[PDB]
Amino acid sequence: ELDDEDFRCVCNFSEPQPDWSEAFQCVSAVEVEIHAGGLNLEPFLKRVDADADPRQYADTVKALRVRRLTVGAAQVPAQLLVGALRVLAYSRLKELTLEDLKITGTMPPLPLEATGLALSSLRLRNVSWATGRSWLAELQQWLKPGLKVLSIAQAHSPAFSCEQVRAFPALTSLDLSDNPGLGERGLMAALCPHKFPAIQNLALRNTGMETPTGVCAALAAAGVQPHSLDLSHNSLRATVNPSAPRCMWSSALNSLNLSFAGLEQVPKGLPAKLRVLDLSSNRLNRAPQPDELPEVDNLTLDGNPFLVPG
Repeated sequence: ELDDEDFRCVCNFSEPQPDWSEAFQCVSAVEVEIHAGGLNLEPFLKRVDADADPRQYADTVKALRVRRLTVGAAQVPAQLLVGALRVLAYSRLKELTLEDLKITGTMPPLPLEATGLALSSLRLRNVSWATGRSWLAELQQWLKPGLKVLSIAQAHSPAFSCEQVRAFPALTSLDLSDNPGLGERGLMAALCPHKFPAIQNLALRNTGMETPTGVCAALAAAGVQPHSLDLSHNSLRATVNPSAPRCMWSSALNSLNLSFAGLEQVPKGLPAKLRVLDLSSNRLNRAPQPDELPEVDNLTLDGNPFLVPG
């Protein structure tokens, strides 16, 4: 129905003919989600097809403290989803989240200038599109340049056309977690070069990769200098497998996470400088030799087979 305790919403639906009208209960709330449970929004056409600024559907959102939006079950044609994006451009919204959708149709070109919105931390999970090879680039046309955080999880044909993608001036973080099929090569063809110029925190979790050395080379090969870096869910190994004449580790690279993995012994290509190094829940063997350890700063360790006896 619509349960909220003075700080959220849900609008958990499922019925064969959703009476969305109750939605207005959780208006002007900061956090808000709109479930739908395997819905087909293809007969739902109205209203948004005379969408922008009238004398009725425009100033109602001149200031509507809804900063965090989630829309996680429906199936939206692109002809309208963009509509929802456009109206909100007026409003005060920052984080947008699509989850388990399926965009159909084909996305329309934009008339005037940047009618888009100042999205802050746009996230994506299991969302499928139309012109699959190019969905971000097309979607960018309705986002304001100011973007801080990108999380992209799940897909079908992971790739995107990193060639008409524009700017990303300040994409601070970047999360490509939960894509068990990205890989070190898929990675280089993920973060387009001379694009994503400024990347601080950087999550690359369960993307099904192996050794760090490849990642060291791949980021240098690409064109990024990360700060934090998360790998907390891969099948990691330990070798000198080609190549590493001197793995050009990104100097100012900092906080590294290697928790929860098939980590056998500590690998190679570990820069001697960090800030924080997490590593719990591993399958390790005693020694902290310089042959198997860079100078830490502070290592949180709560799992591991060191805290084993019992």
